Amino acid sequence: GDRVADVIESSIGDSVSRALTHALPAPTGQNTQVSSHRLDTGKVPALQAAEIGASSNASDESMIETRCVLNSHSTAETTLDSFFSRAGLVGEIDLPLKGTTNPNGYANWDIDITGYAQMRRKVELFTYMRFDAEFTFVACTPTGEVVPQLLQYMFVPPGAPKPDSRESLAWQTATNPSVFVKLSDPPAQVSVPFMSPASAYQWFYDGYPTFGEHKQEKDLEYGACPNNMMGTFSVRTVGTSKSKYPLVVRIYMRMKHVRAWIPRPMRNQNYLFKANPNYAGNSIKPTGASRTAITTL
Amino acid sequence: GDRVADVIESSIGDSVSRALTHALPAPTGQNTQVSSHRLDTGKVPALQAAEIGASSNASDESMIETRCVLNSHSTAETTLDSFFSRAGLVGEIDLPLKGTTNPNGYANWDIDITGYAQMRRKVELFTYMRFDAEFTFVACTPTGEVVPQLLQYMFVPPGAPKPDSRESLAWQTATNPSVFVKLSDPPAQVSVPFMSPASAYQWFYDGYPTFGEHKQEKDLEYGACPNNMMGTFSVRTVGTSKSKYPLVVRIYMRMKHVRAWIPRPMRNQNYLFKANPNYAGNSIKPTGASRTAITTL
Amino acid sequence: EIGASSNASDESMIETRCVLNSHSTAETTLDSFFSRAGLVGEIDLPLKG
Amino acid sequence: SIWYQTNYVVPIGAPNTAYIIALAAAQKNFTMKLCKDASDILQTGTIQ
Amino acid sequence: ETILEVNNVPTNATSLMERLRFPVSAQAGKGELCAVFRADPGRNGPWQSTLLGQLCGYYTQWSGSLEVTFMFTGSFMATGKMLIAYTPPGGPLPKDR
Amino acid sequence: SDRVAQLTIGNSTITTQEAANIIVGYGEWPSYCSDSDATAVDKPTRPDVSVNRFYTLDTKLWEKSSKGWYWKFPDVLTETGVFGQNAQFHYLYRSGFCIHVQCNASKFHQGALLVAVLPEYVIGTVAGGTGTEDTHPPYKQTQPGADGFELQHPYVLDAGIPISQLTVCPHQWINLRTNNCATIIVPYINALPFDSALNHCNFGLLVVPISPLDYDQGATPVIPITITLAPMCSEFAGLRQAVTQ
Amino acid sequence: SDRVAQLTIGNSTITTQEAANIIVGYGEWPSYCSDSDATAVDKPTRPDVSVNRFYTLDTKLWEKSSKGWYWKFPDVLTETGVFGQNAQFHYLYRSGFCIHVQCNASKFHQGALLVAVLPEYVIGTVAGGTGTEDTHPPYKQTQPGADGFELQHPYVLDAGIPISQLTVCPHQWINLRTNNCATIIVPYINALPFDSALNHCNFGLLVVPISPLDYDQGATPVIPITITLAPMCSEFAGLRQAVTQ
Ligand SMILES: C[C@H](CCOc1ccc(I)cc1)CCN1CCN(c2ccncc2)C1=O
Ligand SMILES: C[C@H](CCOc1ccc(I)cc1)CCN1CCN(c2ccncc2)C1=O
Repeated sequence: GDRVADVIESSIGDSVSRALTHALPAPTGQNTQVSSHRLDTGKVPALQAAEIGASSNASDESMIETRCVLNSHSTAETTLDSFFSRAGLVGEIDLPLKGTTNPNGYANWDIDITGYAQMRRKVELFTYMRFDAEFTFVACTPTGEVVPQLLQYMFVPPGAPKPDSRESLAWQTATNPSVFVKLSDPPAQVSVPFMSPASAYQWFYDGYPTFGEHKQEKDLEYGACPNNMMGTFSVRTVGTSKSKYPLVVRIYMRMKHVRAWIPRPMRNQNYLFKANPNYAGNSIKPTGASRTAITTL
Repeated sequence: GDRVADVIESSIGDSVSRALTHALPAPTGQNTQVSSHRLDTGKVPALQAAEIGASSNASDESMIETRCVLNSHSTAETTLDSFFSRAGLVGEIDLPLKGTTNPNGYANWDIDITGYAQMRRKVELFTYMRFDAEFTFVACTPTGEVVPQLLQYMFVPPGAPKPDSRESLAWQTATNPSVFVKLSDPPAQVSVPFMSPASAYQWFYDGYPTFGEHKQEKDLEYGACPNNMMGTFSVRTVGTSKSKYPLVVRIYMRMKHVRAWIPRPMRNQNYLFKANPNYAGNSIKPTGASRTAITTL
Repeated sequence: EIGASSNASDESMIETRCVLNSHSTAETTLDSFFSRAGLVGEIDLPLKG
Repeated sequence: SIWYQTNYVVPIGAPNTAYIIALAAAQKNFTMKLCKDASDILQTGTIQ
Repeated sequence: ETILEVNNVPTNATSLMERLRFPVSAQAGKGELCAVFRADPGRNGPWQSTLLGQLCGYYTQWSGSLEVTFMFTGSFMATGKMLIAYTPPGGPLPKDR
Repeated sequence: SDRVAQLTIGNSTITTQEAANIIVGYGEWPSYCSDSDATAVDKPTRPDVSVNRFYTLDTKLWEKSSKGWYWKFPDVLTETGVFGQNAQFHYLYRSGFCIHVQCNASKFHQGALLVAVLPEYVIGTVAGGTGTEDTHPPYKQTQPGADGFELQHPYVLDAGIPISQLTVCPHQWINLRTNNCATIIVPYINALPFDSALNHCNFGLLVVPISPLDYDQGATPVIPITITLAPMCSEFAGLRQAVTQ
Repeated sequence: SDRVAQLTIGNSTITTQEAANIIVGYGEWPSYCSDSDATAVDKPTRPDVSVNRFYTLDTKLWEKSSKGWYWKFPDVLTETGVFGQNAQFHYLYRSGFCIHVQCNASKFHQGALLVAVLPEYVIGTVAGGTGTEDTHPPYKQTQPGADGFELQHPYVLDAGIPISQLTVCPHQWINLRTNNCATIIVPYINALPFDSALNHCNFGLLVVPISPLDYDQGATPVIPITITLAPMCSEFAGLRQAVTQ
């Protein structure tokens, strides 16, 4: 039981997060209403105080004499799904015959889509994102030719054995999901769910993955969050002998059922590495075009 | 508001101290009821388990065949007031003519009753005590003679100026309570209230009065609690000239309206100092009489 | 500058608990303060003086 | 204790030093007890 | 409220009025200390100048919350922010802000 | 009436007579974790007043050439008062924050500081200048503690992103001719209900001068900027021995 | 059914299969301070689970010649876990305690320890032997910390009072042929509603062997005695910087 007054009247425990704003329906752009001349004192829409931290509330109607305009322009193409649900390149896997990379007929690709600027800059507009995705795999030789080769793609979740060769036992794929397809077939395509242990993936994690001292040699782990590491994607030519053709696998991702939180400024310096926001210090360029004088176009 | 379950159901704040025992009226000693022989199994009043920490619950009726006895013996003389409300010596103040102590016709006595064994041992049976008191002052010369001398007793609360002489300005006693009386009058007598800043005086305080380091030279303060220091009692012969007679003032205290908490073991080693429980290590004596053998009286 | 004492209270400056104050104000009344006999005069009647 | 949270800033033309006056009193939960004589007695010899 | 002589250092007759007020002035932005004093109302020190402190001397025990109001008497163009703290028993004179 | 204000929480009270309203990040107040979002099973400890109070941790000096600074939360408090202890003894932590950046001058000084809160403020390095060396920021730069850290290239927030768009985050400006403080209230922001106060910094506080401080010779040249912050709805769990990192 | 028991509080659980019931000192359970007994006005902090849990602070070895030991509360905890921190940062403190003294042996060992709680356990000195020197016990003897302290003259409890009457205080006995632990719950005992956890020790825990430990050559000779205790209804107030003493 609770008897002392300060305990009875405390708010310790309130799980209801009070919200100051609520979403309203906005299928079309706001209309413009008629307005006339106003010669008042006390009234001053044009004057603002940006220091407060809010954007101006001044509207067209209050700054000039406007007519009536019935705006039916749609806001549909700017929803999250409309913006992100467009397949883009997020990975390239080479399987050359005579080479320095994967001359063994198989390859392991760490599932990370930050190796491509276009896609990367879009998602980095938000801190947290939760979504499902549709992956499409386009394969062919380096000239873009199609050859009668059978391939096997396999998803190796964290903790599952990564194949170490074209003949690995792991290709038995008794539990991992695998896709067998020919380069002659249309691109393979599958749906992937939201698999993080967290309520959402996050493109930025300001912290370390473990406890302890964070000395120089371990700074490679600053910003690494296991919650974003979904595993490995493995590919191999299906045979005990080397393939007769060199291959290339392009991986396209199309998000769907998207939710995002906490918008951020958009990248304005060239990307350098997948794992971080490092930029070239000797080449810090302005965000945009420049001119000779502020009084000239 | 409180929403999460653990907060709603917590008992953090309960000011109602659950009690396991309640006081019952007991004006007389318990009576004895008739009883007969019992030859049972399972029943065993005589057997106890002192380890539990409780006293035996075995009664006369269950250990032997008893008759009926209507006990009308009173329990009145063992109440706290009955025990403590008896005036006893707690202070002696000497005002000699030619002497080494107070040859100036005045004396300051720190109000502390721990300078006398009889009274001290009684109150030290309890840790905390709250009470009012009646003080009686018996004055005369050292032979017990009564002389026509006028005296002034003054209560100097902590912070009030202690008289530094028989002619001190402090004897103006504009706010402090003073008593003027002749040695020829009967003993002066007054009522004193419970004056501590604490809810009760305490004969034992296991701690220090201040913060900081408690180095050797400050160990004199271990056990000193200001809450027990009620002030000074000052006495003087009323005149600018020295009195013609040597005087002795005996101070008697009779508590009334008494309340006590937390009983303790009773002193069994001679007292040495007022301020502490120090005892003579080379003379640790048993609590009582001893004998030659455990099998002989 | 107004000439009045501050109206700011404990409750408004810090998070406080509830305290039922039963401390009496009786000993600070005028009679309580002044109704205590004190010396206001001394008169000497010496023999040879 | 009183500390500078920011700093005493002043423009050109105004004193670089100003003073603060402290005024104290008691709250409404303040009470006193056990009447006694003050520690001071403002008299040396006899007041004539 | 009566004036609390926080600045109780000057003693010569000609400078007694200076006890009624302490100063503040442009510093070096290092959260420097301006002044300190015990909050004990019935103790020798700054409080002896207040009527509260004097009346307090006629009573052996007290109980209650106290309040000190600080009035800045600089020019209108002067600005600033101060941190005034009260350190309950056991806490030694804060070494820093 | 929107210029004056008092913030009282715990045993601390803040006042201001030249404020510019209060910002409540992303439109919502700090709240304790609900029984449905929670996952850890142990009963949490919610110290309340002993930890949710105003702490004044640091003071920087604004100069005609300052570049700007940043502090990471809850990194700044992990070693202060009872909050710090709870953050060290416990594995799990969550709370909100009330940030009050202070900076006063005279009616003759001028300048404007942008005060913002940027969640998951990951720091990058200049990559050896040529962008060929894959360097990484040291612990003392990612979690600068209470002294904060100075921005090397404010234009890109030492992370390759335009400061010109930082206003998309909860913020306020301290324009000397207008106000002497910024006040931002921030709710718990993470993709998890609780996290380590040690290994993860939920957001960073940025104080960057966009319009340079200026004044004429003779005006007080020492213009400090002080940082005071109070945790809100602090909750801790997963008790064991204290750990500093 | 009175021999078996489980004590769970906080994130700690104690078990015993040879108990002798539980003692609730002076007949009452620990309770938080009421709004009428209270006097301090600031809102208290009641950490709950982070501080009211079982702490296992010390282990002594019972020997055929041990004299007995004592610990002072809350002195023993002032430097442990979150309780210690709260006791250091705050001026005011109050709480109860659940004490569980442990000591097991074999069905072939024998002995009896008296476990008691004595409020305001003021320590005295031998006064230089002759009783002429007015010596005083040093800080390390009055507030022995977690290591406790060994009684010099148990018969008089190093304070001039008969141990034979110590049973007038909440107590239990650990008679090896009967039980392997004592459990005493103690409410806040003082003449004030709150006090300093540093300057004042509300009570002392005494563990004294009245019946000497004994066994035959060949039986495990190492018989430990461990002290586990849990604060109850801890309340703190008067916050400021941490202070160790
Ligand atoms: C949508 C992919 C997971 C795709 O998972 C599979 C699984 C099986 C298959 I067949 C194909 C794809 C996750 C992309 N994310 C999640 C966040 N993240 C990331 C990368 C770098 N830094 C931070 C986060 C990142 O690259
Ligand atoms: C009843 C006295 C107070 C008497 O106060 C007056 C006040 C005025 C007059 I005229 C006569 C007596 C207090 C006795 N006590 C309170 C507790 N205490 C004490 C002494 C030594 N160690 C601990 C407590 C102690 O000696």
